[PDB]
Amino acid sequence: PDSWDKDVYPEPPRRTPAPAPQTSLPNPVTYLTKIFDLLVDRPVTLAREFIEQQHAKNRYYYYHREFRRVPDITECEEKDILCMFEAEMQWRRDYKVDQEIVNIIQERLKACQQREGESYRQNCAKELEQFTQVSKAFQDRYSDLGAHYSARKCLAKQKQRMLAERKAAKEAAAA
Amino acid sequence: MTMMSGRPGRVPLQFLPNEARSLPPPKLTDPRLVYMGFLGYCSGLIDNAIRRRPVVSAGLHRQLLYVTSFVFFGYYLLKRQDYMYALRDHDMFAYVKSHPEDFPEKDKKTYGEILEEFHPVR
Ligand SMILES: CCCCCCCCCCCCCCCCC[C@@H](O)O[C@H](CO[C@H](O)CCCCCCCCCCCCCCC)COP(=O)(O)OCC[N+](C)(C)C
Repeated sequence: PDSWDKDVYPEPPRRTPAPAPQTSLPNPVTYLTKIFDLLVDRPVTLAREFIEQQHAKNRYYYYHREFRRVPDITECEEKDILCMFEAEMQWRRDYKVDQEIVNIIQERLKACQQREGESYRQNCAKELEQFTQVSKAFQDRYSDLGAHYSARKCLAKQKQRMLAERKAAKEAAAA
Repeated sequence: MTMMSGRPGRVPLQFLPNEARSLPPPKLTDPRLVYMGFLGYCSGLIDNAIRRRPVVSAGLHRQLLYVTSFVFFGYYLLKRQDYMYALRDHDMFAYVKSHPEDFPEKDKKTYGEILEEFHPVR
């Protein structure tokens, strides 16, 4: 359905085999499906279409909110409380967005596992690989901040990691 | 030690120097003045209670005098307090101005250049 973007929530093209009966016995599932369509689905679609005609008579919109980009904690001076406040709010919003990115990737992984059946270990390699990278980046970014996290502590963690990387790169160059 | 007891040019028992007239007077609806009036009203209620009179309606002239006296004293008390804090601020700013080598203006680094230790929570 046009509700969601198919590029961010993909699925295979849904190959469905045609019915190829071999026996002459009646199929009870077909009779029950016809009964369900005639007794259940049709009144549901009628009620839904009535609801949609009532909705179309009144149309209004709600807008996704756009937020400007503000300077981050790195550009703030030591005791400039207002820039620190704006940088921290922007950092918190980015943290929430990253959580939801990981959520989207996890939903892809779960849907792949359910869809592929007994061949999930092989047919979900791409989803597992995407989740591994996203999980590694999220863990590098926010792991171990603890309660009372902030943009300053995240910056200190990143600086410590870059110092470790620089020392490790200097160690390798001496060989 | 007395910080301002002997400030130069201070009149011994004045309670309100002339320079204090340069400050905005407290508004008559000042929440501190309203609390002084509330204190006067409570004093009047307790006066009725101790004397064994109907607490809320015994003497309205006496209760009114309690409220009025508390508000009247509180107004001048607030004026003196505000003036004294203004004097403290004036002296502190003047002294910082006159001793630049004791309050040196420091160029401030940004958080991108400061190295804070990170302590993981785990
Ligand atoms: C429990 C609360 C305390 C109650 C106190 C009694 C209430 C009644 C107020 C007393 C009336 C007399 C004061 C005002 C009359 C004239 C004052 C003037 O003549 O004297 C001046 C002095 O003014 C007084 O000091 C101000 C009196 C104000 C007292 C209230 C302050 C209470 C502290 C805050 C608690 C909240 C109280 C609120 C009341 C409901 C001179 O100043 P100075 O000669 O140079 O200082 C002498 C002492 N030195 C030199 C050592 C510093």
